[PDB]
Amino acid sequence: HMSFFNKIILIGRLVRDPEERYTLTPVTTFTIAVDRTTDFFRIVTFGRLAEFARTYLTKGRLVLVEGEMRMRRKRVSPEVVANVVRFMD
Amino acid sequence: HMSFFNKIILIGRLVRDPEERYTLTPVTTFTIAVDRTTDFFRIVTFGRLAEFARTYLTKGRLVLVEGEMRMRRKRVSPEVVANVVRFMD
Repeated sequence: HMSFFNKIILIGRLVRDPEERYTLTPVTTFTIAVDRTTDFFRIVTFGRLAEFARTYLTKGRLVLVEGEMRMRRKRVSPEVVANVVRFMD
Repeated sequence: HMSFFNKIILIGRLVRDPEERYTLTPVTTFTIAVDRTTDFFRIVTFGRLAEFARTYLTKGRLVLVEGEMRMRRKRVSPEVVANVVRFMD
């Protein structure tokens, strides 16, 4: 329950290699190019998905990303907290 | 065809009344509160949907928004170009 919903699904290329970035643990970020001019999206992954991201994802590679569109303030910064990342190619 | 994909689906309240804003024609914008802290999203509508938006949408009202997440630069500004807006309440 809640009464709200936030879902984003993107398919794009990785335009550069993922950054592994362990918190407190594992966080991997990468930005994908989702062309329509292009839209660029910062993707964030956590835990095993962060782990999967860093040890398998590389630039150019085409991925599906499923997650939430975070509008994080305070100066509003848009990131996708991914719950799913699959290779497409 | 293309090889890319960009889909966003949000359900949130309108936190203020829509702005009708005719181009060249009809464009209506509004921002929804999609709480998880909240994420705020600028929604853009065009044509009959802009028309529908302005003449039917008001603050507080809970809507589904389906569309695309635009990352428009150049200083990157996130808007949802909606293809669908339904009342939920």
